[PDB]
Amino acid sequence: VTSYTLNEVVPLKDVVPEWVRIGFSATTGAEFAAHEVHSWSFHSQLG
Amino acid sequence: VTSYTLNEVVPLKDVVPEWVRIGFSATTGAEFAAHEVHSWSFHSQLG
Amino acid sequence: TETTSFSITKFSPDQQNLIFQGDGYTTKGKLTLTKAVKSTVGRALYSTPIHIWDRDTGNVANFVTSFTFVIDAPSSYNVADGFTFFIAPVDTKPQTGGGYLGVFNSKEYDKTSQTVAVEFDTFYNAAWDPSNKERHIGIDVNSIKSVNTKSWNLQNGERANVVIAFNAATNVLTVTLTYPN
Amino acid sequence: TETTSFSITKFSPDQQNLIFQGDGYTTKGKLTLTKAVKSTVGRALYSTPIHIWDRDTGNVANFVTSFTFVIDAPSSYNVADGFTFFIAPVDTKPQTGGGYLGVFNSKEYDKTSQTVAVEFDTFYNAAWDPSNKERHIGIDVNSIKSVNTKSWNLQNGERANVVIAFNAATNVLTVTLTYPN
Ligand SMILES: OC[C@H]1O[C@@](CO)(O[C@H]2O[C@H](CO)[C@@H](O)[C@H](O)[C@H]2O)[C@@H](O)[C@@H]1O
Ligand SMILES: OC[C@H]1O[C@@](CO)(O[C@H]2O[C@H](CO)[C@@H](O)[C@H](O)[C@H]2O)[C@@H](O)[C@@H]1O
Ligand SMILES: [Ca+2]
Ligand SMILES: [Ca+2]
Ligand SMILES: [Mn+2]
Ligand SMILES: [Mn+2]
Repeated sequence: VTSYTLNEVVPLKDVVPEWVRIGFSATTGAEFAAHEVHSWSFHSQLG
Repeated sequence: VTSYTLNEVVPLKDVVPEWVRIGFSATTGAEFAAHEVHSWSFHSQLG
Repeated sequence: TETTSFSITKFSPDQQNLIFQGDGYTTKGKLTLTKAVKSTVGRALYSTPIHIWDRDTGNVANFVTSFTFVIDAPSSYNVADGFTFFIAPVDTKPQTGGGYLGVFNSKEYDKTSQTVAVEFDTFYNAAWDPSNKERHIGIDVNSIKSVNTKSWNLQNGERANVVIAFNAATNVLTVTLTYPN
Repeated sequence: TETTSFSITKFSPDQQNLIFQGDGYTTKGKLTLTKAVKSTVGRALYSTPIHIWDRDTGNVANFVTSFTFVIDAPSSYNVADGFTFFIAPVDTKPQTGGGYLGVFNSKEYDKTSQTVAVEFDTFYNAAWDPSNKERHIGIDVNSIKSVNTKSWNLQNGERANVVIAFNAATNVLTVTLTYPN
């Protein structure tokens, strides 16, 4: 099993609006590949 | 503590579409009252 | 498998995950469907479409909802019309007001309605309500005339806790309303 | 308190709770953002707006998302451009394609973007990507030039498990990608 981790301080409050939409994006250009998502789970608690 | 329960078999599959929206409704007519909701939680599991 | 869960213990003034219809609006941390005013209708829908059954597998979802509501009437004699929790097609708009509760337009079974509603009916409509004339909880399927009802004694201005659960293995919908006192 | 939670382990041909943009679509139980074809963009957003911070209390949400994805390239030498998990305004539409990943339009910091993205970048864009020229995971804030990156060795056609968590107490966003092999 191989894994990679990364962390950074991101002051969300100063960057994004109070309400947002979350999602996935993938693109290709002069080179390319297929990008697929097989499952997705999410959780948030405010307050 | 006073409570009331009611059960009925409702074959949902034969009645509602595969995708639905859930919500609250309240009305008044010749007579009336204020209707308000204070909190709401929901959990659904398909499959 | 697909699951969805949410819980709102205090409404925001700009509650973007709800769709408001008629007179519904959020105020002071709560969801107001109607004020004590004549001939009005208010509805609020969670915005996300919910996958209730799957035509591919024939699976049907198990679900539970829990909420706290208050009916505040001028007295115990001037009270109408009621409140419902309902499940309907994604494109649902408010139906007939008054005793129809904003969800149905007839007492005759209408399969094109595709709406199931749990009513907390506080006014006796002779054309279809139970003959005992009492306030009642009822399970409505495509019609304002309940398939089953249970008398209920309204406690004016008291908070009621409701839990509604559907068991897909059994096709049984259960409703329980409880008052602290 | 407001909590939102969902889980999808198999996508339906008609996922009504998702908004598809560009070439995104579901097939065979999966969500396909792009096929292996040139110059294309695919995006899929969960339909419900999420309450991420509250202006009245100043509170910010804690959240965690996990997903499995696969990149299937013709060979380890013809691979581009990458994939992102992002958080943007409710009204978000696809931005520039190619190395901009469909989420940003420039390497300069643009405060009007209001987008935070975690990228899994498979192609070296000399104008802004890290000089070692390796494939990398990066945290992007209002620009395609990451604030922090981590080299990553792509396993072509292998299923990656990713977990992304934001701790509101600390303002730390953490990402972890894992291959079974
Ligand atoms: O083949 C890479 C080569 O093409 C250019 C444009 O001539 O970049 C295109 O393709 C890249 C990989 O798909 C994209 O990142 C880029 O956005 C797109 O313009 C050259 O920049 C690149 O070297
Ligand atoms: O006062 C009740 C009395 O009014 C009528 C109308 O003539 O019903 C109106 O008000 C009722 C309660 O608010 C609603 O259920 C009804 O839908 C509305 O038409 C009479 O039917 C009723 O007895
Ligand atoms: Ca009635
Ligand atoms: Ca790149
Ligand atoms: Mn009734
Ligand atoms: Mn990059």
